[PDB]
Amino acid sequence: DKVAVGKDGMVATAHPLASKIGAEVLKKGGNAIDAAIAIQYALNVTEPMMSGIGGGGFMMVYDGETKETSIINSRERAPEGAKPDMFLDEDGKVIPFSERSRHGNAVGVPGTLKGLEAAHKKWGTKKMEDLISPSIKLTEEGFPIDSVLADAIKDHQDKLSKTAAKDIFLPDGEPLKEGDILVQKDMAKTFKLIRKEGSKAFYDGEIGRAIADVVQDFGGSMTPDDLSRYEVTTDKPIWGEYHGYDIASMPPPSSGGVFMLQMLKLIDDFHLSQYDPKSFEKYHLLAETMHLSYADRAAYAGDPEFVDVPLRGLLDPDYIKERQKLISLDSMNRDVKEGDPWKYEEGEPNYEIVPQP
Amino acid sequence: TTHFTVTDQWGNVVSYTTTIEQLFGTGILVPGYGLFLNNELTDFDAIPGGANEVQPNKRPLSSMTPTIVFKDEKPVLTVGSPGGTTIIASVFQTILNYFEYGMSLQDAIEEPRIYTNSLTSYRYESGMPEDVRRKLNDFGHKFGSNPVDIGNVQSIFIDRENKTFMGVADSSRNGTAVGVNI
Ligand SMILES: [Mg+2]
Ligand SMILES: [Mg+2]
Repeated sequence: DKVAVGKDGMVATAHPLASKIGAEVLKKGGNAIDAAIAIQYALNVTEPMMSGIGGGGFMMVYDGETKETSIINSRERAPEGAKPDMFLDEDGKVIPFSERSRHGNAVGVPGTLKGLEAAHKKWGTKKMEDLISPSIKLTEEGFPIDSVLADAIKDHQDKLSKTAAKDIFLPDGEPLKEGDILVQKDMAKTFKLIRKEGSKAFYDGEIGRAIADVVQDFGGSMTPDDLSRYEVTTDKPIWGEYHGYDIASMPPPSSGGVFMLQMLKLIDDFHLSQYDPKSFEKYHLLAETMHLSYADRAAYAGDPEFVDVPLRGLLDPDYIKERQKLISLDSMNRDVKEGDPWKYEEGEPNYEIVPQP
Repeated sequence: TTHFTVTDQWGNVVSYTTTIEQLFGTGILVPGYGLFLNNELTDFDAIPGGANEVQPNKRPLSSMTPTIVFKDEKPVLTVGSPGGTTIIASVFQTILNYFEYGMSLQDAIEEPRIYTNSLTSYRYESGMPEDVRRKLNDFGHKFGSNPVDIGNVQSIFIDRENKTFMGVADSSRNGTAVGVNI
């Protein structure tokens, strides 16, 4: 079901088979983090196009107990061979998104597994053979695919055709339909191996090495060294107050937290609920607000270990007021540049403002 | 990108957004390992020299926005979604619908969203009234001739007053919520 209520736990995920197994974990006294971990493996198997140990994530947790809030930042990092202009052709022209998207240069060092280990140990109280085993069963014995997965495989035939994926998602020349059983024998192999020798199968094993092979086979610059080097990081949230609540969101290297809060800050003074939810008014003030925030994101957002994001400036009460000038009901602003949040935080950009397509 | 969430009987709260970027990432599957591989570095800027240029050992800028909302030091709500750069806008709107409109949590989720990052990128969810879309485009917007689903909020609300958790899974995909007792 899409709505439901419980006393002692709640799990809500993108896939019915992923919900399911987390719930099982909570019913057997496992905590939320244990269950979250289990779910991520399950989603990896059941919703393989979306999330994965060949990717990155941001895991926000409220503690117990200690009442602190933190993020396991398992976002991928670029290998040391990557270059600022790796996404240009020889003419200085940006390589088609369709092309960049399939190339080895696109691949960041996957961090999800390291993030799971970080989380478990911090707040883990189970396993670490239990929470991947039910995923091993789904990969080994298979499961029927949902519409969303069915469609993904249909909609991306051509990308998948060119890789080792075609053998198993494109059985002959067609893609599995809703209800077909998806078996991932090889993925199960890897998952069993994850449980046995721990993570370092991946950052120091066959797996790590095997990835280094393929990234290079597809043009990329990833070495086993890069994989061995990778480590997640812990972030403290970016906070905001809104409408008398207190909001914890993602800071850089995500653009999400700042600009969602800024979006709220901008729109708050407009007392939106005066207007009908499906009215011109709402839509117009939302649209105008998004334009401002997204412009700021395109000019100021990046991994803070490398750049300076004016978090203080982007949310300054007087900055917000300045920008809110540009949002009226009596016309649409056509002058949609970034603001100058630097006028309100101490510093200077250590970078320029570069248009993208 | 997918977002899920968990809450236990000992107070812990998990908001987790997580991805391989593009569907199936690069498409690449580690050979004889079955593991799909992310294209995440294409979150980095193409033309170099800005805040979000490509750099070795740097992380490309994300839009992910797992969030927990707190009333009075205690977490009351959890929000997050996928949807590429539209994520920011989905969570923003979900929070508005829920806290500024006082809509039920599911209602806030389901309530059609817009997204627009520039004067040349507009999207809207089915439900936007036609008269309204038309009158917006007269005014200078470019909501195109047909709708698309935007995002996928999963979320748990933490009900002190009734001592429960209420979990909701966005209709955009076949996700699901379930609670545990005893
Ligand atoms: Mg209000
Ligand atoms: Mg919806």
